[PDB]
Amino acid sequence: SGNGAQGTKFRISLGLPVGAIMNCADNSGARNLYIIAVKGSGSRLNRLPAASLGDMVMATVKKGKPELRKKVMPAIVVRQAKSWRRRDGVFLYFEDNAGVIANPKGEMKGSAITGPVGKECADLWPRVASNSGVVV
Amino acid sequence: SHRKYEAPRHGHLGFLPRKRAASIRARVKAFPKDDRSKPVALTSFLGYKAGMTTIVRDLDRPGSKFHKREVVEAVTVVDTPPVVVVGVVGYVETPRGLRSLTTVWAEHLSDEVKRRFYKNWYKSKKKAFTKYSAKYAQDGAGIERELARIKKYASVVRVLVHTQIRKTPLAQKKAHLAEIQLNGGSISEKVDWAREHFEKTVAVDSVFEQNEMIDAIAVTKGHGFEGVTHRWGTKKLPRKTHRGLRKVACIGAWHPAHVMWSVARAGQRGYHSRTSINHKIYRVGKGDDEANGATSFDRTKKTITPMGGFVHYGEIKNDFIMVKGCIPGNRKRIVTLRKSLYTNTSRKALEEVSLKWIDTASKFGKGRFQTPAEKHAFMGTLKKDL
Amino acid sequence: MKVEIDSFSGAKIYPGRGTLFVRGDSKIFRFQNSKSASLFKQRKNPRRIAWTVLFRKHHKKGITEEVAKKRSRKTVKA
RNA sequence: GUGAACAGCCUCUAGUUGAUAGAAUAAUGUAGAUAAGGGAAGUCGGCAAAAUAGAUCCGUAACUUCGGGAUAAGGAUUGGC
RNA sequence: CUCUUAAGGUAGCCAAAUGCCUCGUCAUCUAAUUAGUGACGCGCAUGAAUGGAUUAACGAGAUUCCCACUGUCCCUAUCUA
RNA sequence: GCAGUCAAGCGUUCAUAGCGACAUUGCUUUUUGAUUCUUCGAUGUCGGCUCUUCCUAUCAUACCGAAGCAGAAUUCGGUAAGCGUUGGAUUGUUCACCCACUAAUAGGGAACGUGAGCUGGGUUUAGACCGUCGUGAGACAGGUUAGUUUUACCCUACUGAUGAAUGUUACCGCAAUAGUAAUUGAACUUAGUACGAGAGGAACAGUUCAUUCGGAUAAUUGGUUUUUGCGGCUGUCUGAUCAGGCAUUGCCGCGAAGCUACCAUCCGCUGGAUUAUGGCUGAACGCCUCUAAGUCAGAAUCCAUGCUAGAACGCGGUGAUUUC
Ligand SMILES: [Mg+2]
Ligand SMILES: [Mg+2]
Ligand SMILES: [Mg+2]
Ligand SMILES: [Mg+2]
Ligand SMILES: [Mg+2]
Ligand SMILES: [Mg+2]
Ligand SMILES: [Mg+2]
Ligand SMILES: [Mg+2]
Ligand SMILES: [Mg+2]
Ligand SMILES: [Mg+2]
Ligand SMILES: [Mg+2]
Ligand SMILES: [Mg+2]
Ligand SMILES: [Mg+2]
Ligand SMILES: [Mg+2]
Ligand SMILES: [Mg+2]
Ligand SMILES: [Mg+2]
Ligand SMILES: [Mg+2]
Ligand SMILES: [Mg+2]
Ligand SMILES: [Mg+2]
Ligand SMILES: [Mg+2]
Ligand SMILES: [Mg+2]
Ligand SMILES: [Mg+2]
Ligand SMILES: [Mg+2]
Ligand SMILES: [Mg+2]
Ligand SMILES: [Mg+2]
Ligand SMILES: [Mg+2]
Ligand SMILES: [Mg+2]
Repeated sequence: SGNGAQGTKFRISLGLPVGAIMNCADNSGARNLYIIAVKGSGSRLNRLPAASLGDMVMATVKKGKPELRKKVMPAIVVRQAKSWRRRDGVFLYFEDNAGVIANPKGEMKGSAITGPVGKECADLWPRVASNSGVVV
Repeated sequence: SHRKYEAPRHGHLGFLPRKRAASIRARVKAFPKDDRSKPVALTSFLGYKAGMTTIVRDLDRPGSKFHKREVVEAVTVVDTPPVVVVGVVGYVETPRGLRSLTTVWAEHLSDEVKRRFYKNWYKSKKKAFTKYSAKYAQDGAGIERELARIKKYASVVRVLVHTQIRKTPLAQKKAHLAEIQLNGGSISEKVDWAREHFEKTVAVDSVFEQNEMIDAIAVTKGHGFEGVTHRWGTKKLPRKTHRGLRKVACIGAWHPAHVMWSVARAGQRGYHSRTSINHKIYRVGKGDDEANGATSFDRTKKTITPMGGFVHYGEIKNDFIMVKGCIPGNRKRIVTLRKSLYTNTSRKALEEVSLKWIDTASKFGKGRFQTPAEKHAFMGTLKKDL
Repeated sequence: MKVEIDSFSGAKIYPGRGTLFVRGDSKIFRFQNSKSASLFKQRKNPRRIAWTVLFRKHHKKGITEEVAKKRSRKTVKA
C-alpha cells in the first residue's frame, strides 16, 4: 500500500516473510526477487515482516540481468501460493510465488505480465491491471 | 539495568484472578438503565448453546468494495425454549447498596424447577413449599400484604424465571433458575404484570427482535491445569535449554525480594466467566414451525438442525436464537442473553439483515448433501433400498 | 449463491466449502475436500478411482438416468 | 528364510517369562514422532534434526608427485505374472 | 656523504595462528560484513634445518561462501511410552 | 552527563525567533576516578536469550503557547511515563557502523535486575602454536585452538486447588476491598480547496480498511493419528486358501472425534471531575488585568459506567427442618 494504492485492502493471510525468493513475472529481464522488507509493516519483537498478495515490498534481484543486481527496488507481488479467504469463503492459492518490479509510485518497469494475477492486486494497482493477462 | 528491547505486556490484567468460576451459570452483573416510559418487559433471557453453522447474505454497506454482493459468515445458535415465571423479588437502596427485603413465590412449582432445591431427589418426601402453598386458599391475606409491601418500597424489581429443561434433548432433568430485571415504569404495574404471569411462560420473541444487538454471558470452556506458555502466550525458550523449555526464564529481579503479581505463572485455564458485547441477531426462530432453515430466497422445507443432528447436542425442536459470531462457553452450557446497555448506531448495528441461504450439512464429517431427499436424488438407489 | 462441481470427484460444492487451486497455466480447479485435493496432488487418474462420477460414467454403473429424446415423425400439420 | 553378508528382521532345537504393582492420562519432564507458506532471517557457529543412500546403465572438471581426485558433480530403471 | 657494529634481513612471505595504531588502504562476495578472499608494505616485533614458500592425497583439526534440506526461527500446535 | 544566572557577539536592522563566548551557580551516580567501611572457614565474576516493574532529563501519540509560523515542512517550550519504540549484515561484544520499514525506532534503575531460568562466544586452571623479552626455569588485558556449568522434597513469595468453626442444608442475591485496556496509521471525500503571484499546498466532520495487544470460539480451511477406522506393500511364521502373529506404533494413502492457528472466525462501552492553556465579571492600584472572592471551556490525565475475583471471622431474602 501507500502512494499508488487506489483503495484499501482487507487483511489476507501473510505467506511471504523476509528472505523469500519469488519468480519475476514481467518482461524486465529479472528472473527472481528476494524480499528484504514490506512497506507499511508494523513492529513487534522477533516478528519477521511478512508480505501477502497485493502488498508493496522493497526487494533486490539475486540472479538475472546484471544491470539490475546489487541494488534495492520496489516490487509488487501477484501470486502467493498460500491459501487465503475472500468474502466468498472460497480458499484459493496459486502453485508458486510471483512478483513484478516497479518504481516507488507504482509504475511497472516491464510491459507485460506472464501468468495469472490476483484480483485484489489488480483492484489495488490499476497499472498492473492494465498490463495483466488473466485476472482471477 | 534497563530492558534491552521493549515489548508489550503479555496478557490482560483486568481478568485476574484466573480461577474457576463459583457456579456453572455466569451471573449478570449489570442491567440496562431503566426508562420509566416503555411498557413492562424483561431485559434478558435464558438458553442453551447448540452449535454453529454458515450463512450467505447480501452485504449492505455503502462505500465498501463488497456493497450489494454475497458474503459468507459464521453464526451460532442457542436453543431457547420459553421460560416460566415463578415469583418476583424487590430491592431497596441502602447506604451500603441494594438490598432484597421480600420474596414471593407462585402457588404451584413444577418438578423440573423444584429439583433445584435437592442434592438427592430420588430419596425425598418431596416436601418443598408444602407449607407455602397453605399461604394460599385464603383470598389474599398472607400474600396481598407482601405485594403491598413491595409496592410501598423496593424501587427496583426483579422476577424469577426458570428454564423448561425437559423440552431440550439434554439429559439434565434439573432446570435452571435466574433473576431478570423488569424495565417498564411505575413499579406497582411491574409487580402487577408479574402477578398474572405467575406460573405462566414467556417466549423469547416477547423479549428479542430481528437485527437487535445483544450480549452473551456464560462461563467459558475449561481445560485443567495449563502451562505458562499456553496460558499466557509468552515466548518459547530456545531448544538447548537444560531443565525444560516450556517455562518463563526470569520470574523477577533480585529486588524486590518477591515474585510480582504481574509475572505469568502456570495454573488453571478456562472455566472463567466472560461477558461478550455487540452481537447481532440474524434470525429469531419459532419452534412449532417446519422450514426454519428456509429463506425467502431458498424456499425448501427444512428445519435448522443439520443432517444427523447437532454434534453432542441433538435437535432444535424448540425455539432458538441465531446470532452472528462466537459466544463464550461450549455446547450444552447455559448461556444468558442480555439486551444492549446503550444506543449503538455504528452504521452497522442498525443494518437490516435478510438471509439468502442456511447451511444444514452434516457437522459429523465432510457432509456433501443438504437433505436426505437430495442425497437420494443424487446417489440414486442403493443396495439398502428396495 | 452458486454451487459448483468438484473437478476430481464431481461432487457438488456449496458456498464456503472446499478449496480452489489455480495452476500455472491459469487453469482453475475446485475441490470439495482434502481427500480429493490430496488425490489430485498425487496426480491420480479419476477414471481409475472406483467411487467417482467420471469412473461410473466410464463403466455404466448406476446409469438409470435420462433415456432418450422423442422427435415426431409425421406431418407438421401447420 | 530374506538378504552380498557369523549386517538388520522372523522362525526350529535349547533356555527364560526375571526387573514392586493397581487406578487415572493435569503442568513441567526423559525417549520417540509429525507439521500449511517461507527456508538459517535464530544462534558466536547449520548445535540438533532433515535431505542423499543398495544394485544395473550413461557421464565425470580444476589440479597432480601421473599412482589419484572419483561412488566427483549430474541423470534413467527397480514389483508381479 | 657520514657515525657505528662481527655482520647490518639476502632469496622469499605477510594486518598470516606473528601488526599495538587497526574495523590498515584498494577490489570482490552482500541491500548492509570489525568476518572470508585477492592485492600494497620503513614489517611495534615476518624470514631460512629456531627451517622460508608452494604442494596431489589424507584430517571426528580451525574458518568463509553456494545448492538441496529441514520447527533453529516467523509461531507455535498435536500424538505415543 | 544534565540545567541555570550576566551579556561581548551571530542572526539583512534586532541580544534573548532561535543561538551564545569570556565568567559564574547548581544537580546525578547509568562512565571513569579517590578511599578501603562490610564479605577471602567463598554473596558464582562479562555478555546474549526470555520476563515483570519503576524513573523522566519526552522520540511518537493527546491538548496547548512562541517563531526570522503565507501554506507545506520545521524548531523552542508547557501539562503529560497511559500506550509503543523494530527486522537484519560485522564483532563475545557494552558501545559502534550501514541496509530497510515505521508515527518513532528516547535515555536509564532494579546486587553494572536476571546461571538451583538457559548458553558458555570472552574472561578465568592444567595441553598446544606464533611474536617480543630472558643464557635458563619462565612472563605478556599480545594473537589463535580444545577445554566436567551440581542439588529443591524445607520456610516464605506467587499461580492455581481443599477445608473445621458461626443450629443444619439448599437456592437466589448485595458489594467493602483489590485489579483493569485498548493503541496507532493509511486510502476515498472534504480538496487540488484554504493560503500563496508562482512553485507548491492543508485542517474539522463522514466512509472503508489496516498495525500492536487482549478475551473467546471451531460453521469453513490447514495441522496432528493409537479411532490402531479402512485399503495397499516387504520379510518371516501358522501345510495351502480364508483369517491372523511378529518387525519396541513395520512402512505408505486416506482418515472421523478432540485439540489447535492473525495459518481460521467473532468481539474489545459512555458520563463526570480536572492539568497546561484561552476566557467572563472585577478590585487591589477611581484606569487596566484570567485572580485576590466567584465562574466557563478544556488531554491518551483522574474517578465513575462496564469487565474479573468476592472478605473462607462483611451482609440480606426464601424452602425444609428427623420419634421409637
Ligand atoms: Mg531477537
Ligand atoms: Mg527503555
Ligand atoms: Mg488464543
Ligand atoms: Mg546443556
Ligand atoms: Mg466436525
Ligand atoms: Mg482435515
Ligand atoms: Mg541368496
Ligand atoms: Mg544372520
Ligand atoms: Mg527396578
Ligand atoms: Mg531400467
Ligand atoms: Mg622465528
Ligand atoms: Mg571495598
Ligand atoms: Mg574473599
Ligand atoms: Mg560463609
Ligand atoms: Mg545466592
Ligand atoms: Mg517534565
Ligand atoms: Mg540476529
Ligand atoms: Mg550503578
Ligand atoms: Mg536482568
Ligand atoms: Mg538466581
Ligand atoms: Mg591454558
Ligand atoms: Mg632467545
Ligand atoms: Mg592474563
Ligand atoms: Mg523446582
Ligand atoms: Mg474500585
Ligand atoms: Mg481434524
Ligand atoms: Mg475585563
